[PDB]
Amino acid sequence: VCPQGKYIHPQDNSICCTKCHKGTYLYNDCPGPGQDTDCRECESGSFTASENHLRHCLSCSKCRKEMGQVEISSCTVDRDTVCGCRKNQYRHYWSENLFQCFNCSLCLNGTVHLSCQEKQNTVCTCHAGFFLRENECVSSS
Amino acid sequence: SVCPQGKYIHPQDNSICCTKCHKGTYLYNDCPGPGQDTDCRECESGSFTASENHLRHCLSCSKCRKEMGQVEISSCTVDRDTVCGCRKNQYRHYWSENLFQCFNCSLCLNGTVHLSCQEKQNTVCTCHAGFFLRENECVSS
Amino acid sequence: DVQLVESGGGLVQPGRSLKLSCAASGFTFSAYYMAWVRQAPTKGLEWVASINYDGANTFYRDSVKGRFTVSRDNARSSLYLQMDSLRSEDTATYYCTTEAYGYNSNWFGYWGQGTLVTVSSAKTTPPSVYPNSMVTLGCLVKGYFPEPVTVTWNSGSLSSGVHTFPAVLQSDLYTLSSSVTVPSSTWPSETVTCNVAHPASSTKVDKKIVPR
Amino acid sequence: DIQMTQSPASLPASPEEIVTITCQASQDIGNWLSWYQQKPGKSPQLLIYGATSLADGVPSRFSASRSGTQYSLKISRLQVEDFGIFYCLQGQSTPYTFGAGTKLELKRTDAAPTVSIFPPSSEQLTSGGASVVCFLNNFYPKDINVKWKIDGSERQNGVLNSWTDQDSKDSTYSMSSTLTLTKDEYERHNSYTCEATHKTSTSPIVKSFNRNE
Amino acid sequence: RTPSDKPVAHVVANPQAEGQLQWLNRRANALLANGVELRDNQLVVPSEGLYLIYSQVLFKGQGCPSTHVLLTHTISRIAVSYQTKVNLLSAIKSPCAKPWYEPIYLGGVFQLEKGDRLSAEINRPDYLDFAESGQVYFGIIAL
Amino acid sequence: SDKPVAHVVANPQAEGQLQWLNRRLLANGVELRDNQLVVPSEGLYLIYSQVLFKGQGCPSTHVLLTHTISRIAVSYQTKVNLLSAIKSPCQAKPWYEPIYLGGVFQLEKGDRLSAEINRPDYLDFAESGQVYFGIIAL
Amino acid sequence: SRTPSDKPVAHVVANPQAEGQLQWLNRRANALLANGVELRDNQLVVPSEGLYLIYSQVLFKGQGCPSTHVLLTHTISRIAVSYQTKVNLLSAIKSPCQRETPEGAEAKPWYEPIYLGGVFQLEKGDRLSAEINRPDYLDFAESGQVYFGIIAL
Ligand SMILES: O=C1CCCN1c1cccc(OCc2nc3ccc(-c4ccc(=O)[nH]c4)cc3n2Cc2ccccc2OC(F)F)c1
Ligand SMILES: *[C@@H]1O[C@H](CO)[C@@H](O)[C@H](O)[C@H]1NC(C)=O
Repeated sequence: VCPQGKYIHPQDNSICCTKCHKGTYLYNDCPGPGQDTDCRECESGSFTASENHLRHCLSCSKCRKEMGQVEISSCTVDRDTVCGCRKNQYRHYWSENLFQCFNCSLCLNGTVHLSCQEKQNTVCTCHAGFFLRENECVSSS
Repeated sequence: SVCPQGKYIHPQDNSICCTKCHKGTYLYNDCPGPGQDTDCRECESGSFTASENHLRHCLSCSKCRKEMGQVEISSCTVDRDTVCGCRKNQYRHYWSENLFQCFNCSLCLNGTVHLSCQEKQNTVCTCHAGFFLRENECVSS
Repeated sequence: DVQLVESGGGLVQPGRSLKLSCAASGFTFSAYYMAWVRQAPTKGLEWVASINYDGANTFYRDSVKGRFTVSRDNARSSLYLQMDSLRSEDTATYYCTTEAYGYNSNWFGYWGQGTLVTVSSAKTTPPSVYPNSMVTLGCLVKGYFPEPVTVTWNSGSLSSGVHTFPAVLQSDLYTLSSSVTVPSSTWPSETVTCNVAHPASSTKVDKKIVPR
Repeated sequence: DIQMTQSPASLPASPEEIVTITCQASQDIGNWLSWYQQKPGKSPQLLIYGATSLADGVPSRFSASRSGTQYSLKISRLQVEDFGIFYCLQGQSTPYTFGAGTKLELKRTDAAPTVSIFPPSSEQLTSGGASVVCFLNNFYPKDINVKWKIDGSERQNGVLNSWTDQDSKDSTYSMSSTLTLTKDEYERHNSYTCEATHKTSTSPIVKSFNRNE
Repeated sequence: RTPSDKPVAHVVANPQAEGQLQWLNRRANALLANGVELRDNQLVVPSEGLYLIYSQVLFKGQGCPSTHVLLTHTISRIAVSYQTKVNLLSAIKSPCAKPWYEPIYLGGVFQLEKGDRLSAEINRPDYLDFAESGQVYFGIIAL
Repeated sequence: SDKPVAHVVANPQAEGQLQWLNRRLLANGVELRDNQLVVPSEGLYLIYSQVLFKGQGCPSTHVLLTHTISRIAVSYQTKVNLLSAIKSPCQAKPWYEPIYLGGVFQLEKGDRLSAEINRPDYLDFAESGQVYFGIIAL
Repeated sequence: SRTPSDKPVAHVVANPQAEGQLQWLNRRANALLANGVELRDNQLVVPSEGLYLIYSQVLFKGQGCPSTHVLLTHTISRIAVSYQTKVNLLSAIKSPCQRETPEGAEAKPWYEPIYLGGVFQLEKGDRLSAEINRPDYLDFAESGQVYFGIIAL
């Protein structure tokens, strides 16, 4: 019924109100077919990261200090907290949104095949006289 | 009874009886006429019905508990659920009415076998005086 | 290791106010409900007040519904109790305990040493000591305030056969009695003496028992 | 309010015995019950939490069970360090309520008291007052009754008697009855007796003093 | 004897689909009624109101492994009001020769609009217990 | 509200088993017969339960706890699982393990619903706030 | 349409930014107060007497295991309108560390959820509370991990 960027009014099926912008929440629906929609900025510690007609804001997610994470970008009213890892580290994802920060492998007793990436560990090839076991160069003695 | 043996009572008509469905089938629609066949259809892959029924759905096939050391005796067919059991020289310890675990049959080494190992019962062992059976196995003190 | 310490107990007049302190050490003070538990002399244990972790919730006994006020300073690891409009009933020894919580249960785990609080309008008064194979003699002690009173016999020369009785109270005044059991072959050849002492009034008396 | 009926009030026993203390709850309090021991002159210690669980660092000879509103504490093999007063505590509702208490006492053979009666002091009679003192020392059990007799008539006004806790060497109790009267009422009468009934003797021990002699 | 019109749903897991948690409703004692649908392994709300939302999973394993194992169970919402996956109920469990069992039941009451999509998900389907019926389910109840 | 509803708790007197007791709501048709709930009329129902297991130290043998709500239907005269769970509490200190069950089910008149466990000797039957079994017609 | 429900329900979630404490919120997305229930002084206020399902969850997180064995608790109670009477309903305790984390090995992270709920008889004007002992171990990282709610029967 209502086009993109507009939602259907709850109490009356006819009216199409303009959706609130990111960073704001729905304080009141629009009164008429072509009138403005009362939208107010999300309060402290909350956010909305997309166009919405949501009467409350989402709670700012936090960085898992136990996963060795660090805050890339803080929480703004229009964007949730973005967390990541440090330098010379990569991400191992235990779930869709759960990841841990491990130090990048240095390929001791070996050479760096593929450099360390954001979500993949360093690829190692071992020197002469070393076998490769789970990306580590163990001896044969 | 309101309906004869092998039949059930129609949901709409309180004076018309329909024939129950057979093992391996479910009820698609109740019988139309007082002497006409009921629309029963075979259960689909992964389901079963192991009794006379006017159920409108088929039960999910069971699986064997690989954490219980179980193995599949018979597969699941439309009229019989999965049947699971233990290997040879093993017995069942039922933790619950339906939850059992497989254990290797006791060998009674350095001991007397009072009864052989059974399907749901372990070997009955008594040890020579001085040697004791901590885990139903004879060992010296 | 773990230790709670009470401070600030003392003799107070009726209608007065007083502040008790509980010093906590050896555990996470912010991770326990805290509670005060008093017991009167020669009496049983009586719950007084409790307070939650952040101190937002307070629970008092009906006897002290509007008079007491429990407070909590987590940063200082200290528990306080403001005893206003004191009554004679509030005379008791006060403890501060940890109120822990397990699975559908609670208990008082760690107990403090305890502080003593007394409520009596009477003023300080020193005592008045008044004086078969075995011969049992004894000297009394009447009209003293406040406690304690240390009664000794023959300067500790005779320990066995001595029964220093617990004090009793009558009209805002204490009164105790002591007894000494010595063989008849010792007295009056010994002229045994009882040594009373009142360190609250700085008085001390030596009295030998002499027959009438 | 919830009331905790604790029984028995006092309990004599000996080491290596089996002893059971019980508490009865006014209402249902669930597992929100705890036991405590208080030795003389010290602070209370936690014995059992969650109605039936041994507290941290408690010797294993303690146990507890539960029925609907009845809660019992059991000491398997009694030891000397286990003598004192025990309390039961409920923690479901406000006000949190303690039990009346149970005194554990070292058993002993019976002992009759040594009664000592004393007329007032000379220095006392000068201060306008006079107090008669009657001692009852080194007896067992702790239950005892004392009656004063001023010229045969039982006097029940002016008595201030205090008992003592059982001794450490012999485990015997002692009681001291004091009868203070005015000097004008102390010299009006002549004979004052001290009657003491006990489970040791069917005849109450009588000790008196007459102002005639 | 008038039938109820409350939009309810109760879907069970597919034991025949190892390596994933696929919700089925064409089974005995599984339910879709009065408007609720199952599209893209998600439950769709047919009318606005107050809903109970629930989901149970049963994790199992034979002994504790050497490498750490982390289990997750998350119920999510994608609303017409906010077309982004948002966590409603979430749980993270670290469970570590003998087998172990870890059930997770997650339930709550939520306000829902018409067109919302709900999903119950996990991170380790190699730990689900498909042995018997009634162990893994997912459903909503209208109030 | 004329909707049939039941909420039964454990029987503290009947120790050694999990016997449901309706008096200590069971109104508007739902009968308690042979420790089972009998559906009085067809329709949608919400079935819920919670049991609370507890112990005192972990013994030598392994411990497994099961809680299962089963259904015997007129359409299917065989005990069939609706809601089931398993716990392993032991891998000197007391342990406590609840188990929660709940879901919506279309039932028919005469169906019998049971709620059983496998270890009544570990059940904290007295905690009626966490040992219950109930249904509500929607 | 369909008749709305008059059943007193509530669902409040933890405030992630208010560290050092467990503070419940309702003015966030997917939090709820409906048909009488209110959130006053960090407590749920019961509007009508009757049987209520109380449910809550607090997700505890850590890294490694210290020498001092840590005990995590979670407790729900009520406070009656008259005489401010406190009644304890639910409580749980978990020791997430069986032994100290050995040095040299990576101090792995652990996650211990505590579920706490049940059915209880509540009175009008009751103030329900949900308190933990050590907020140092809370998990505010994502939404839906710490919640508190009631549903009338
Ligand atoms: O505390 C926590 C954290 C995680 C789990 N948990 C918890 C705690 C206690 C019980 C429980 O589940 C058992 C349970 N006891 C009930 C007692 C009463 C009712 C009920 C609900 C509506 C009604 O109209 N009448 C009765 C439901 C109950 N349930 C199942 C259940 C729980 C939560 C949300 C929904 C739900 O039902 C489902 F939608 F079908 C779970
Ligand atoms: C790898 O080489 C290092 C020298 O950098 C040596 O110290 C070490 O012993 C070698 N690896 C093993 C497994 O011994």
